[PDB]
Amino acid sequence: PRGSHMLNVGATAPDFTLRDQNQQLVTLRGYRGAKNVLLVFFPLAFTGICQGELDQLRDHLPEFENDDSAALAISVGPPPTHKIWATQSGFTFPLLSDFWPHGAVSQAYGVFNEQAGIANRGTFVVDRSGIIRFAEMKQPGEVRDQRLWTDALAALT
Repeated sequence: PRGSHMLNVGATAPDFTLRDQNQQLVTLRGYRGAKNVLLVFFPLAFTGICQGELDQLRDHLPEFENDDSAALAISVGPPPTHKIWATQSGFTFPLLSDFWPHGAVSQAYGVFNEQAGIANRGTFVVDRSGIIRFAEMKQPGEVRDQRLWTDALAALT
């Protein structure tokens, strides 16, 4: 529980179990020993810079979801909201609901905007040991770079 003091590289990634857009439970620990995990926090479905960011993820998804890697997008929306958006947008990767308690996982990663009640645009790569290996927060206005995500992942083996 850290508001917006982003966790740093070398920290243990906080565990979570959240519902995806099809109401399945996704748990970060379940990847430990098996894949590196890209976590893409985003503020609000249907609006903002994050439509373009998630569209880049989509447009390069086989590079992020494979035998070595998984990608999970996280926001405060509940599953029905993420289902509709994912269907319209062509998103087939998990969108997870940090919905109730509201923003709890975003807060644990230090990427929550307490004033607005939404996640900031933070991104992490978690290795097979559960350790944060890459961390960023983008300041209002600048869009994240999906090429940098793939490069971070490629370095992890």
